[PDB]
Amino acid sequence: GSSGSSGKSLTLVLHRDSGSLGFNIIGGRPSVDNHDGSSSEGIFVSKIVDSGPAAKEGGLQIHDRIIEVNGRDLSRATHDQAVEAFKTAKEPIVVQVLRRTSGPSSG
Repeated sequence: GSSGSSGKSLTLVLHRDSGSLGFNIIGGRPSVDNHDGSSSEGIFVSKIVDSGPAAKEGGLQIHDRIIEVNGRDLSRATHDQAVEAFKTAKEPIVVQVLRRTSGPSSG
């Protein structure tokens, strides 16, 4: 068989309190430099509104890489897309993040 590789994937349901998922994302730079070094973009959480439905029931976690949102892949998407995704996203919004092992270091 073949299923998995590293890290773990969790699901989180996000909602919209009012044009505010209740958090912020980072990544996606408007620079398409020739392929050589750092390439591809990523969507991560740098902020999270407590009072927001993202921190409330959302389940999100500051410094978390979004894998999918409402079924929309944003792993290689940009803030623009991510934003739009979460914007055009409907509740409940099924989001997935990639979190390392449950217990990092220290057996």
